Amino acid sequence: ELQKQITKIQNFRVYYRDSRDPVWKGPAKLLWKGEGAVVIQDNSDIKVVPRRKAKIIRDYGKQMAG
Amino acid sequence: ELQKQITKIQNFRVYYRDSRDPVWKGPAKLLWKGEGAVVIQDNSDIKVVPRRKAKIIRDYGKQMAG
Amino acid sequence: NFRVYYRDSRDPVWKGPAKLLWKGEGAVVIQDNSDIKVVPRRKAKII
Amino acid sequence: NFRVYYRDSRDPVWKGPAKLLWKGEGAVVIQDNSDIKVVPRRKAKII
Amino acid sequence: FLDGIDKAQEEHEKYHSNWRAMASDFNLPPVVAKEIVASCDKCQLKGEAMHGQVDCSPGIWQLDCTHLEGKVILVAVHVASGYIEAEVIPAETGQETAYFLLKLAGRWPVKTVHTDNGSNFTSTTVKAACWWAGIKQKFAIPYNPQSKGVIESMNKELKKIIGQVRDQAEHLKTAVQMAVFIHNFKRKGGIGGYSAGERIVDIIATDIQTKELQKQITKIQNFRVYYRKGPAKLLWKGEGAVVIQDNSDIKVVPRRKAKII
Amino acid sequence: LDGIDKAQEEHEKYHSNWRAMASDFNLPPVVAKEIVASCDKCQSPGIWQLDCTHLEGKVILVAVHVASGYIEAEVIPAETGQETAYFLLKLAGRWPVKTVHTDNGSNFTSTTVKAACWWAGIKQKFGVIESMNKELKKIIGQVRDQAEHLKTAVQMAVFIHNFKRKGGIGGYSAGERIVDIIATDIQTKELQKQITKIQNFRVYYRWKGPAKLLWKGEGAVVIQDNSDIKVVPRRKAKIIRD
Amino acid sequence: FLDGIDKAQEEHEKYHSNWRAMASDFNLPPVVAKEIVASCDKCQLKGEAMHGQVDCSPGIWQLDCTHLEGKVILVAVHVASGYIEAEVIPAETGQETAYFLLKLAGRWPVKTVHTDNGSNFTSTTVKAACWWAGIKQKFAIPYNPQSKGVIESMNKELKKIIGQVRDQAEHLKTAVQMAVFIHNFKRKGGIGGYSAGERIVDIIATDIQTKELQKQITKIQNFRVYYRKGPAKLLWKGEGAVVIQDNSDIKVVPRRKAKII
Amino acid sequence: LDGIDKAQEEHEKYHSNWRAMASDFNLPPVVAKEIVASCDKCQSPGIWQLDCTHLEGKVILVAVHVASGYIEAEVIPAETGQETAYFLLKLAGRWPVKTVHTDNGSNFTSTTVKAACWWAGIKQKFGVIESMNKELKKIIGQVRDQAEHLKTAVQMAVFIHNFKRKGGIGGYSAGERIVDIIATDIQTKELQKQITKIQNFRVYYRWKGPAKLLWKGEGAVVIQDNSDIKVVPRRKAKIIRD
DNA sequence: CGGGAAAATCTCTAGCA
DNA sequence: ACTGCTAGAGATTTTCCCG
DNA sequence: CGGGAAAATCTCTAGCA
DNA sequence: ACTGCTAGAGATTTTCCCG
Ligand SMILES: C[C@@H]1CCO[C@H]2Cn3cc(C(=O)NCc4ccc(F)cc4F)c(=O)c(O)c3C(=O)N12
Ligand SMILES: C[C@@H]1CCO[C@H]2Cn3cc(C(=O)NCc4ccc(F)cc4F)c(=O)c(O)c3C(=O)N12
Ligand SMILES: [Mg+2]
Ligand SMILES: [Mg+2]
Ligand SMILES: [Zn+2]
Ligand SMILES: [Zn+2]
Repeated sequence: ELQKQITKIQNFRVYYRDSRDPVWKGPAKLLWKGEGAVVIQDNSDIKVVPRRKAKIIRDYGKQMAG
Repeated sequence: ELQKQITKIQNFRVYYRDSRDPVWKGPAKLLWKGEGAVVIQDNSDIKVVPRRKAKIIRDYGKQMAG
Repeated sequence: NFRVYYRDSRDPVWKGPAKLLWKGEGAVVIQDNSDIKVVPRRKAKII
Repeated sequence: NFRVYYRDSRDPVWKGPAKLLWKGEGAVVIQDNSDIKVVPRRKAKII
Repeated sequence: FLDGIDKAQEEHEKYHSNWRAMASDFNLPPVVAKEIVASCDKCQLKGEAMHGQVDCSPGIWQLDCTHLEGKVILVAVHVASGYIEAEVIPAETGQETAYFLLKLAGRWPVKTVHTDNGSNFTSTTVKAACWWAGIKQKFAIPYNPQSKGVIESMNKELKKIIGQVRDQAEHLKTAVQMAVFIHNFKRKGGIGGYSAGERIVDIIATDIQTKELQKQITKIQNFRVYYRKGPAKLLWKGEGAVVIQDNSDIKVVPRRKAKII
Repeated sequence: LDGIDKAQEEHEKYHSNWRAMASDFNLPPVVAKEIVASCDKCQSPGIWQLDCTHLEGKVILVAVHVASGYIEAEVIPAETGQETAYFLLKLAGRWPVKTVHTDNGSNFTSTTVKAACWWAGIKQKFGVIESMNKELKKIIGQVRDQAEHLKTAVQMAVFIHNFKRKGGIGGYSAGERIVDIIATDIQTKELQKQITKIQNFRVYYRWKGPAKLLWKGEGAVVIQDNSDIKVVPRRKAKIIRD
Repeated sequence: FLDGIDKAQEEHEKYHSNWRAMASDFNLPPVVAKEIVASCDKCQLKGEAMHGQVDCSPGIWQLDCTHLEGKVILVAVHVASGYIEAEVIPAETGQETAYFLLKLAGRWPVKTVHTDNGSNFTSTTVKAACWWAGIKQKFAIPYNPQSKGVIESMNKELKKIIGQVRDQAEHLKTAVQMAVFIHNFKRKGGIGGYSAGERIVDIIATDIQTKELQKQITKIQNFRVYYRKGPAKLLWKGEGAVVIQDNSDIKVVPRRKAKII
Repeated sequence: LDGIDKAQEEHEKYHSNWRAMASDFNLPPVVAKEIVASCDKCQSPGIWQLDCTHLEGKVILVAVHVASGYIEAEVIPAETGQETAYFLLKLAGRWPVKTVHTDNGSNFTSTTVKAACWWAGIKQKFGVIESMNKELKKIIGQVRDQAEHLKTAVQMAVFIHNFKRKGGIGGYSAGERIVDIIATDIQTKELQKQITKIQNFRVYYRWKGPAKLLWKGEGAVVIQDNSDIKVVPRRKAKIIRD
């Protein structure tokens, strides 16, 4: 039930930037999605990112590749 | 005699750049000066620099300041 | 308060001081002689 | 040998392939249809 | 330093010396010289050295007009994926822009457009079209192309591809559509090693899927969390940390000093 | 990994497809694909349809994605091959168009359209289109009063049909349906690419006979031998290219 | 991949796909796709991403002309220190440039000038003046201001200071000389925290002193060094390493495997 | 550090200047300066001279650095205050001009020249110049045949005098001499700045009475007490600002 | 556990006009 | 109250692959 | 040996047109 | 065979200073 859905959320990957940093950070794992913020987990570190600064995708190549 | 002169050479400081590096490296100590090359000692490391890539100065502030 | 000096619009001469109204990431809203302007933070100095 | 493609002088269109004559730090001397040109390495690709 | 400061302000009225020169020549501390400079309006001539970041939300499109071979090309880019939409139009007129934007809204979920302040983009016809389609118009700071650097860089890319394939077509409209096709489906790279078409499909499908799944999770997972406060809403828990939303302020706290009810 | 036998039993019982086993039993899509392809008893995103409709003395070129009902339509100045080719080249530049069904009209059999399809890599082939045309005409008549020119009302109708009208099983619009279908096609293409990339290897384990490779994991290697899937540690097997 | 390569070259003639797209769509290895791209002349449209470094020798000056308030300003910068020399001149004429350069040669040890290819700088009068003064002319690659970016940045600095102090003068020549003074003696920073005047005096005095001391050392210290070779000349020894000059090739070798005679 | 007594003995014997002790005994310039200033029995780069010379009906404005013989000259259109002020402002922008000696001429006492000197921070004061003018005229006559216009021959003569003619003790040209003199002045100014910066401190050592600070070294502190210089470790003394 | 090769990542530029 | 970016070319670092 | 403050260093941009 | 740079504004890291 709920655990399945949470796993499907965590299956998505987020690319994001910081306020003063112009290079896009690697594919962090999605934990929560909101109207203006997303909660991720990048290298055992949980951050809250503005929705305007994050690109959320399920990279199909990787999915199909285990 | 010779040692005095060598000490006076080593009293000068050289600013230099590398072929692919655009930031000027710190004041290395001058060891030898030639028509097209200078031999320096930057952080216990001896390099040979083209004369066109090096700025040699005796920083008077520092001299007068021990 | 703050003083803002800015380059506004295709005019190389810097203008100011102006009053800072809002400071965002990348842009500031200012007030200069009862005129409200939005300037990128590249083109502004805030004191 | 090498192939050189270059942007020469105020002309946005890239030209080549040319023969590489000399490769320095920052510039290359090339030969293109019996014409010797000196191009900055920013404006050239050497294959 | 009372004498020194006066001799430094008097010199600055003449030379506008930088802080280092007056600090050296009047024995001033760096803070005092910097204060002297900062109080001179004639020396406030440089902005701070950074750049902003454009909005990258899945619904924003950046639109612009570019010129090639004497013709006008209207170009739109979906910011989040790099997917472009271009079309040759007879003139930079609000009617042409309105028709183009109505097309784009009819083809993709366009929530917001970000353009410069050209006449065609600020026309009342375009404002009426965006209102009918429910599109929010954001206008850039005037004469700041960096505000829509995405569509500017896309203009550069489109013109390069048009130069590459101009021979294969007879008219500019055909070559523009060919370049659009090439950019959308024949050039890979970016976050997912995708083409722009693949990336836009991934982005939009992900948004739909994540919205639905999050809606279901929030409907099922309903708890209140007390930490340190009020009944904060529970967003995510696990791995020794809890993510909560208190008074529309999302914060992350460790599992300790928190209880879920 | 450990759920391969469970997946085999599930397929033998319910004939589930590889998507289901991959989502449920936590298997890589290649292994589930091989499981679903190992049983003989268990054995669209690119097709568009083009038609021309006349309304108030103007010609409207309509393209319908067959698998979803999503439409792309516009008013063209004349029923000519050049305009058809321009429309088709635009459509191929916006969507992955593989093949277009047409009605053997004059503008579709033109040499310009054939050349455009050749450049775009589209295959030309000569009931849904009629119903979609009627629906488009109904929406155009509904929203004509909101637009002075017919092309603007046509685009407004396209927008309404693609994103406002909803229907079907889950109540999604045509835009969401086409996005889902294209995403599924992209996943299918990625899986096919991975299968093609890995099918050129042969694996020797424990040495036993050559075995087809399925998944080169971080902690194990999944192989197939004698129509059976076996998991072996990486250090106990060698992989070569043939 | 024989079939795949053919289907990738045939596609590339149509779309000019980047290497990633063809590698993905034809199962090609990255090297094969990169080779396919590299053999297409239509896709060779970008130079390598670096910058050169200008000559910074103590004797080189970079000269340029700039324009302010309808007048022409001839500017020279000593590259190694940032010290400038500017003067308003009636027109960009080889006579004015020749007079200016003769002045500069008469005031400072000018060994080489590096300018762009403007008409005044390539004039026969300027070539005759440089020959009389023993100045080597280096001309930039045409239409590459980066070759003399030092004097270009100095033009920017000079114009900024002129804008700062324009009110204090009535004519542009007076304000230009005032800005020259301000830049040379009233703005500190750089390698030694110096002004440009102090830095140029330090640079030239250092060159004279180092030349004399090195001459004396080479006259006194005369030895031949054998390493690994021929009788290499001894340049510097100590700290476990020896610096030698063999066949006009300066190399550094450790004290081991070397003997001084 | 250890050579302070040696430096004191050397000064008492030979009355050497602080430059000598600093170069020889390896002492910071402040300590050697205090040593040389501690004995009562042991007790130019900015001065230019301006004159106007007439040659072939044209006026030449000549500036001579007094300490070195280095010249700056140019032909001016007229003997007016504006041209003199322009010349002086240029010279001050090229060299550290502190004071200029003049001959109470009409162009030197003008208000424009006074204003220019005020802006430039130059002091105006009203035999070397005559000899230098004669030498310049001789070189101009020598090289006149190599230049069509008199201003070009004037600049050629300036170049020859500054960098080609050599003379004196060590056989240096005027350019090398002025460079050496200005470098020595820069060293003097840096030393004066450091002395001014450090003279506002007072040091208590081992606690004894206040002592004037001389050098704040990395491993020791050099102080002066009762007209005597003593070296104390940093950890054994405290430095305060007064 | 050790080098090589391949791949991935990082650094950096022109043009957008 | 809004905001530089992109893609390609070289250089450097990680990772994989067989020992 | 420990924080704070000050200083030094590093990062980054516009204009040179 | 020749070649981006500079100086100022903010942010971050080192160093010095008294405990
Ligand atoms: C008449 C409207 C209204 C107001 O402004 C003008 C002029 N303008 C100028 C550029 C431009 O200068 N691009 C070069 C560039 C420079 C820096 C950067 F980061 C990105 C860049 F693309 C445009 O693109 C553009 O659309 C306009 C335009 O439309 N207008
Ligand atoms: C008629 C001569 C002969 C041939 O070329 C032209 C045109 N030109 C153009 C610039 C210029 O574009 N500066 C802007 C800039 C851009 C980039 C950069 F790195 C540095 C920069 F200063 C000059 O400075 C300049 O002297 C000339 C010139 O003299 N001429
Ligand atoms: Mg634009
Ligand atoms: Mg220039
Ligand atoms: Zn000022
Ligand atoms: Zn190509």
